[PDB]
Amino acid sequence: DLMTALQLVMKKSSAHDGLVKGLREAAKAIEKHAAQICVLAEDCDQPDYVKLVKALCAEHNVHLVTVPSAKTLGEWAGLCKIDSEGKARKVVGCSCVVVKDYGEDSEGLHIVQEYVKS
Amino acid sequence: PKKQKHKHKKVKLAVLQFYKVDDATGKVTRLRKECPNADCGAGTFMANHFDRHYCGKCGLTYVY
Amino acid sequence: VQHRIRITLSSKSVKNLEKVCSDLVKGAKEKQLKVKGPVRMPTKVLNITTRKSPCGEGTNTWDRFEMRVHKRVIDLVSSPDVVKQITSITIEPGVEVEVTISD
Amino acid sequence: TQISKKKKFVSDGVFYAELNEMLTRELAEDGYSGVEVRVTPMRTEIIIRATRTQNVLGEKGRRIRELTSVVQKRFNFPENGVELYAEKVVNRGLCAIAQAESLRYKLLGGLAVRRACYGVLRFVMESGAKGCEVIVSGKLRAQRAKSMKFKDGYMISSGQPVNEYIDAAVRHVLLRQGVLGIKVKIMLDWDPKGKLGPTTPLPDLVTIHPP
Amino acid sequence: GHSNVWNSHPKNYGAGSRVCRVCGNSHGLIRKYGLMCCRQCFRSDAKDIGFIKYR
Amino acid sequence: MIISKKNRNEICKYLFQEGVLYAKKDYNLAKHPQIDVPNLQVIKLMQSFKSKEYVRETFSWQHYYWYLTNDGIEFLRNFLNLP
Ligand SMILES: [Mg+2]
Ligand SMILES: [Zn+2]
Ligand SMILES: [Zn+2]
Repeated sequence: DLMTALQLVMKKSSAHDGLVKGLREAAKAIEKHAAQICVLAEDCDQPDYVKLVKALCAEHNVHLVTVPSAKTLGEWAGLCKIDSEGKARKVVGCSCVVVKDYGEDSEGLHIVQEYVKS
Repeated sequence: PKKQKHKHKKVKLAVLQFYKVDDATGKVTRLRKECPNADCGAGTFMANHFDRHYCGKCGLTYVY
Repeated sequence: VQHRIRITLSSKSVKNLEKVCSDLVKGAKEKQLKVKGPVRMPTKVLNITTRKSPCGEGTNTWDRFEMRVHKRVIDLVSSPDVVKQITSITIEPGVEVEVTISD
Repeated sequence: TQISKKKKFVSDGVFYAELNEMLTRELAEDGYSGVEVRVTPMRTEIIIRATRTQNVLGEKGRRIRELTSVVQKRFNFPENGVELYAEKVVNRGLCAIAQAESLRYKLLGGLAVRRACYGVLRFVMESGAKGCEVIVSGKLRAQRAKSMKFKDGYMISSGQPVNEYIDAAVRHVLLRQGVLGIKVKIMLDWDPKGKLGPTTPLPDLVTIHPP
Repeated sequence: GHSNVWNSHPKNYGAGSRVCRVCGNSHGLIRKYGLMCCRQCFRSDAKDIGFIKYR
Repeated sequence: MIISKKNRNEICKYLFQEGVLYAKKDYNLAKHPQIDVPNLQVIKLMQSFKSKEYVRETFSWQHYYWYLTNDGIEFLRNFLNLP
């Protein structure tokens, strides 16, 4: 009902557009004062990656959600083809999905917004 | 021979190669100027070359 | 009535244009409006002459195509109301009726 | 804004010639016979004559509205300044375009040409034409091309009454071996009411009232 | 800059600027009265356009 | 081909709004008469939406005429994020 189940709000955000995926863009999505959430994937090897993104998110004030399995981070962020119902997706691995603008369908967003508050 | 085509120079994680958030604390420390052009945002880094500050999104330049 | 109305009629056919003109001048003469017309302008002869062959072989034979535009002018003295009430009957296809108010 | 009376009648002619071409290519398998442009003061009403007047209309008139909007934007009419109707061709047998297209589809399917051309002739003569003629030219059976004429009845060929009494069409069949040509010439009968055919009798025809 | 060297030659005039409105061929083009048809295409559509042969 | 998301959504919104599209064979018009996209991008994107059955195409007198199909009204309403 929270955290993991809140991939749906980001489904709606991807539908309505607003997922600024990837670090190169993540940063830009931040400094452009348009970042709202910043799911991350601890699977990333390069420590400077996580240090730098946390530094940028600390510079502004938006949010940081951690989630494991960067492959699943690619899955949630649309970094894949829907394929069949079983979804044999050749998934691309993501490590930052800035929800610039954010899906405006609300719902779980409010609940994750609570987790966002804390 | 066949004139070859320009291939995009590929630098692994250039965004990581951009800011200097280190020494603990919390210092983003950009290492390349952000182009002044208004449309060009603040995450738009003006590349520096052996003698020029060039913005990729537009053309604003500065030599030294 | 008061103003001066020039109805210009153009067409590619003589019979349709003439019967429309007859309808207009008959309606004008029923409502007791004075009518000057129909006045037949000189007929315009649009002519195209081209080599019938789709290529450049054979006797150079030429077909002459013609489009004949017939112009009729009717000059009433009246108010706009009766003019659009008259020029509201079934104007036959191809006839271009055009009403212009003069002083 | 001021357009000459010459430029205007040439523009109406070109617009008619282009509309009919796009309708011929679009409403091909709907039995499109012809289009009757009618420029009324409020709107330029456009009447479409076809045989499948439920195929051109479409589901709840979707196709006809699509065509009406395409004509409005393409030809630059004022919005709601054009309305495409779709009427019924009264006598399909007496129309050379309808029979040309019918013989086109009767050959695209695969039917033998000698049996479809005589069928077209049959239908035309039962419809009431004074005479009908069909020509099939192309690689019918062999590699060398030949032309098979299918004539039955009375047909004039020369003089002015031809462009009053002869309803003719020319259509291609795009076959596997190449292009097949179809010339259908339907000779109409003199209709005093001017519906089935010409209202003017043939010039050489003389009638003596019986004493 | 490839967009400034693609179609960069002026098409203000010339035969390679006007095309048949029915086929796009640029030869034997009848510009009279604004027809903008080629000779062959006008000969085919002349009846529809409204040109009648009397002489 | 490479068509920005702005232009693509631009031609896809107009098609769903009207259900029809047209263009002249002119690969250098630099601006479609209605959509603020040049004729090349409209023509190429309409050819794609047609190889996918998302439209019907008829070419007549140097002009293209495209008509959205029932599969097109599905794919556009899915793509445009809204009905
Ligand atoms: Mg003679
Ligand atoms: Zn810039
Ligand atoms: Zn041509």
